[PDB]
Amino acid sequence: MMIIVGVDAGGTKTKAVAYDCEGNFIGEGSSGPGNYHNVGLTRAIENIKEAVKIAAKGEADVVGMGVAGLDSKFDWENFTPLASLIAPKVIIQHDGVIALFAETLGEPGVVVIAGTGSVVEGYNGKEFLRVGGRGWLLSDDGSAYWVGRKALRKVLKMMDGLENKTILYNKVLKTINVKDLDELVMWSYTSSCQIDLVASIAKAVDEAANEGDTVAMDILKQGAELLASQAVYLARKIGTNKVYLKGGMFRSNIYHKFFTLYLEKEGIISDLGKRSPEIGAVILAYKEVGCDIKKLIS
Amino acid sequence: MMIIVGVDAGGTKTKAVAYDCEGNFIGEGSSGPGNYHNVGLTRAIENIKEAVKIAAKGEADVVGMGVAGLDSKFDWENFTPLASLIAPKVIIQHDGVIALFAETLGEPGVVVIAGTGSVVEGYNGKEFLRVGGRGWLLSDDGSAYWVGRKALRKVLKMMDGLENKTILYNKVLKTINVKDLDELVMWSYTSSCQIDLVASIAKAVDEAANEGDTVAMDILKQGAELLASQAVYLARKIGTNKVYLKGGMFRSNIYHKFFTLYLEKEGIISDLGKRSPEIGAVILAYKEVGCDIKKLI
Repeated sequence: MMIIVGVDAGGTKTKAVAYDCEGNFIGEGSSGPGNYHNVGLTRAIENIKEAVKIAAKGEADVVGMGVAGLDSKFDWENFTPLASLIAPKVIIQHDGVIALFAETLGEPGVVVIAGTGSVVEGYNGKEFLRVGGRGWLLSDDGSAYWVGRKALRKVLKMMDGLENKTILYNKVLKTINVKDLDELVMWSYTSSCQIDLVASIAKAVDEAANEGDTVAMDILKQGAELLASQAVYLARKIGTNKVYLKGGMFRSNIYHKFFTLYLEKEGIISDLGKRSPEIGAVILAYKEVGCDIKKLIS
Repeated sequence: MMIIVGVDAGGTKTKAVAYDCEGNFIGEGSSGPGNYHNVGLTRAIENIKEAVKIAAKGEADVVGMGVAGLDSKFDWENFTPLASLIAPKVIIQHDGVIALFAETLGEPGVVVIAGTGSVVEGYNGKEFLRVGGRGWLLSDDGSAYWVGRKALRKVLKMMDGLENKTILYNKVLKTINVKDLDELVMWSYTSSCQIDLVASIAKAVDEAANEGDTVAMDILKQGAELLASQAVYLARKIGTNKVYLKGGMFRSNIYHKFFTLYLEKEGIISDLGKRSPEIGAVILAYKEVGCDIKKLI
């Protein structure tokens, strides 16, 4: 029969699941990073191919993939030519797109992915739209990185005696294992361009906030609202009244509270969703070749 | 006689000027970066020694130096022991301190230096104090870097259609030579951690603001007030109602205005830099060895 594979090619690993056109599970596979910025073009393609081959237990007829790192036309031009060789029919979209389809089942909608970085992805039935998601320096409002940076800067001002030291102070220092300004500065010398390290601090902000720290609550509230404003914008342009929320930042009770409060004041319904990105990739493929999504889901 | 040399050991170059103890100019000299984070410890020391030797036309008796890069006790422990070999008597301070002494002549005071980075340096007659100045990620409010980053982020939102494009849009793109979102993202792949490059965008914000772009004006306002608040804090802490302003950001008319309007509301008067940091280093030395600053300035 026809072998359809859905792939979620991320920055850390690549996951693939295979199904026929009648909704029957065939298999699953995994490989290294699918983000070519992390392992290079050839290796990324190689990992995606491996994952696909393992899940399909051989060659695949159709492959739908959600890829991380295609944030500029130049990226697509570099990636598409090779990725298209993986199977006779290949549908390629942003990793955020398959996360959306996993919930909308291929229908119009908007999804917010707030983790280390942040982005708002949408589909209007004709094309895919995006706001944000262009990196830590230029964008990523309300992401773990954004929150971590805000915390670091507040901590510095506390050390300078410009603001009172709150619970956040100790939480941040413990998180990166530094005991004072001298060590914080030393830390900046080798950690300033390390995205993951800065983002790891969002965890300390969440803890401080749960313990009642006004400074930490403010960072979460402000970050959530900055990104939520962008989610409302895309929902309005797409013409939808609901948005899906995904990513580690939503695991923060306070961040989720303020994010949803902003959406509700605008009359927007939110939903954490309930499916995996790879399944969204299978749905992406189903829509392309015409297989019945109802046989796949429920 | 006694040959006293003042040194400004910076991130791009080291400048030195030599004088005797009677205020008489002897000579000047320059060399590579004095910031060891940029060229390594040994090369930094050699460059400082080279500038000193050229300026002094040989060995110097006393050397006062303002060094960039000593932003943690760890930096001082690494630098001090070697810099002390440059001359029989060596006085070492932050690059910001000699910039301060160049204006206060060794007396108490506060100076704001807003260039690629930002910092507020102070002296109360005994201790040297500082707020900010700890790097682009952790601090440097209202610096050219800080301003450039805000500009970049505003431009991205304009490209996303979240807000209308203003004069700032084209100004920023022209500065970093990008024509659209696709090229801006590609630019970020290799330039996100190039501090000087991001800082160069501050000029675009200044031009946009002068041309009536209120989005650009607001960026300058926010940056200037964030740093001005720190200047007020240190001035109040030290006990002075006057602050000196130095650095490229003050070349921006609107940034300077928001800055001074803020200081004025807080009862603080300000003066733009008047002397070079190297002369401030000579002053630092003079204070140490007892040479009359009156004969120098």
